[PDB]
Amino acid sequence: SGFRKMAFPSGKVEGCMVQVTCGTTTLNGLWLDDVVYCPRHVICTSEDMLNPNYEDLLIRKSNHNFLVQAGNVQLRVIGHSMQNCVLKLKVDTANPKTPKYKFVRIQPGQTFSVLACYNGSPSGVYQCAMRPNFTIKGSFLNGSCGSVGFNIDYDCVSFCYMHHMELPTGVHAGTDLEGNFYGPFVDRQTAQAAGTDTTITVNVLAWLYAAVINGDRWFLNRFTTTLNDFNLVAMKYNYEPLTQDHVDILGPLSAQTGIAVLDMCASLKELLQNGMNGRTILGSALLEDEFTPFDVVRQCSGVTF
Amino acid sequence: SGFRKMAFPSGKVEGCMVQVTCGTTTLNGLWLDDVVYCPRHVICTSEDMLNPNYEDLLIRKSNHNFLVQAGNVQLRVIGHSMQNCVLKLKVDTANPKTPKYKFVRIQPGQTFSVLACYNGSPSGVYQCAMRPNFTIKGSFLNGSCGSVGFNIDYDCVSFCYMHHMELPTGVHAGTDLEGNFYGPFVDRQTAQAAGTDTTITVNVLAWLYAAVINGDRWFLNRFTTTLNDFNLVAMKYNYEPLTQDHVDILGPLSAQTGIAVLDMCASLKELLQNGMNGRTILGSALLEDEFTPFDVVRQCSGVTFQ
Ligand SMILES: *O=C(*)(*)(*)(C1(*)(*)(*)=C(*)(*)N(*)(*)=C(*)(*)C(*)(*)(*)(Br*)=C1(*)*)N1(*)(*)(*)C(*)(*)[C@@](*)(*)N(*)(*)(C(*)(*)(C2(*)(*)=[C@@](*)(*)[C]=[C@](*)(*)C(*)=C2*)C2(*)(*)(*)=C(*)C(*)=C(*)(*)(Cl*)[C@](*)(*)=[C@]2(*)*)[C](*)[C@@]1(*)*
Ligand SMILES: *O=C(*)(*)(*)(C1(*)(*)(*)=C(*)(*)N(*)(*)=C(*)(*)C(*)(*)(*)(Br*)=C1(*)*)N1(*)(*)(*)C(*)(*)[C@](*)(*)N(*)(*)(C(*)(*)(C2(*)(*)=[C@](*)(*)[C@@](*)(*)=C(*)(*)(*)[C@@](*)(*)=[C@]2(*)*)C2(*)(*)(*)=C(*)(*)[C@@](*)(*)=C(Cl*)C(*)=C2*)[C@@](*)(*)[C@@]1(*)*
Repeated sequence: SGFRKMAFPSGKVEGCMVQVTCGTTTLNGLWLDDVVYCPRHVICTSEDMLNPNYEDLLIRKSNHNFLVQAGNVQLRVIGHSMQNCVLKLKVDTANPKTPKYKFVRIQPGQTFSVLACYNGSPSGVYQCAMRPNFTIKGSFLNGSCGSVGFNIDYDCVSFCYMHHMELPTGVHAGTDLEGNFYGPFVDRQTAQAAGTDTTITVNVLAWLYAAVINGDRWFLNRFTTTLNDFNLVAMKYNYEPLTQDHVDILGPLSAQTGIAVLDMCASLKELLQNGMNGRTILGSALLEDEFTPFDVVRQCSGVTF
Repeated sequence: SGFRKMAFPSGKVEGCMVQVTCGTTTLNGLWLDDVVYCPRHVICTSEDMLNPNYEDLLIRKSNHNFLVQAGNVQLRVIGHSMQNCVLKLKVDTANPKTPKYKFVRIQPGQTFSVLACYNGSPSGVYQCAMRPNFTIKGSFLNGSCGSVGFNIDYDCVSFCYMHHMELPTGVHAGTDLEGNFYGPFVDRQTAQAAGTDTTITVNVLAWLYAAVINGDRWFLNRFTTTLNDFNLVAMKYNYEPLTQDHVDILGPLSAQTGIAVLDMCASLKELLQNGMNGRTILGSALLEDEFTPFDVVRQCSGVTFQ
């Protein structure tokens, strides 16, 4: 037993991370087959970022203006191109450790593992969720751009995020691996800001189910609630309303624990109205909302990769 | 910015995980050079586990009683021996994916990454801290024995934990890779339980520094204190004592915030004596003690402070 914020094994992704240098700027890139992907602002100087013309900036670059290092090995760049907000560098060597992979655009509420990298070298791995306001609450310092986020779907690495910048309020913005931003953000210096965030209700309920599975159930009560009555309480605490799709997604966890979903909702409602009374749930002194129902089943059943 | 519980990348350790089978039992082993390490209770039966004579049980077993599988490859066992509570199986093949490594024994308060494995294959990776009562609070299911904990420094893996069992309160017990149990737990069926735990003071201070760096500053007061006075407070509230070495290790965090270490101690003292008044710190309604000073420096200092 036990339940932890668990990242995917990162080995398959570590073998893909390289260092990309253009001018004075060094960041991270993703080496798959004979292409290296990285944020296109690597070609900008601090002056360009106020109002860049990326096409014009890229026409002035040559292949030899890009220095790509896989560990200590220099990779010869032989072509460069733009796709949306991503730069694609074609190299003369196919990554021999390219895993089975695909590129996926995820939705708010879905989780993934982030491999935080600096200078092409992986430093740490942690779980994140795509927030309702299309940001992520990660941990990133200068030099982290190009760090990627991913899931493992059976035998396939599903890349879903590449880091591009931190917004002034401390949250992080990036693109899918097609180069399109999540949310309304742009890779230039403007007056952009994230909208107000909300708590992912269905994920909190899944984590409460995880607690019951692992023998932590002090928060269960004898009350009932309707869906409509729960949602009015939820919306007052800046939780997102629970839809019938959300209720259905929690079916399997409800069946395994024997706790009806609306009975869990009545327990959550009292946690919101009265606090946790100095108690923890699964070691946490807060209501965790970055486990999906699928994350719970994956961890509690010991799926391997 | 941002502050998250972060594990080390697991790849160097994934390439070392194998499946070990003895009789009807299957668990995980660690394959380094030509040796496989795993918990010695793999040789036991349910009845043995009441009063196991491991020396006699090991003599009974022969090399061919152990099946070791690395992916789809069977490794031939050519010798076996015991070191404390770990079994060492000599195999006829050295692991080609052996990283640079060492075996280390950690102290309470130190953190490490755990790669939870089943049947020789990885499920996921998360961070753990050695509690003062020599347990850890992990995520381990049936079949997880032999999963290892580790730290990585540049290219060197320091293995510090091997998983052996779960205790009655849902916490976890294991050994270092020399087979020496953390704490007084034993690999036999016994009415054992984790003692009362305490809070790791230097880690709480590291975490309060991380909060300040990430803009959560309401708990800071105008007071200072001394190491001696603060340790009287720590003792009353079931906190570990704080040493001068701890003060030195917190230096980089004091420099990035401009808050002296003993000034932070006085702010923690006020939280312990007066409570948090329902406020959160980094989202948490209770003080967190599973981040070391090194863990916070790794996420917050960058090139500016060392
Ligand atoms: O480094 C970095 C970072 C990330 N994350 C977090 C942090 Br604290 C930091 N980065 C890099 C830089 N960027 C910028 C630039 C770019 C290029 C050039 C110059 C500058 C930006 C980006 C994007 C936008 Cl939209 C703006 C700005 C930042 C991030
Ligand atoms: O699997 C397992 C586990 C781990 N962790 C968590 C869980 Br839920 C589960 N395991 C295996 C088994 N074991 C036992 C013991 C140990 C130590 C002490 C006592 C008991 C056994 C072993 C061997 C035999 Cl033959 C039987 C039993 C636990 C852990």
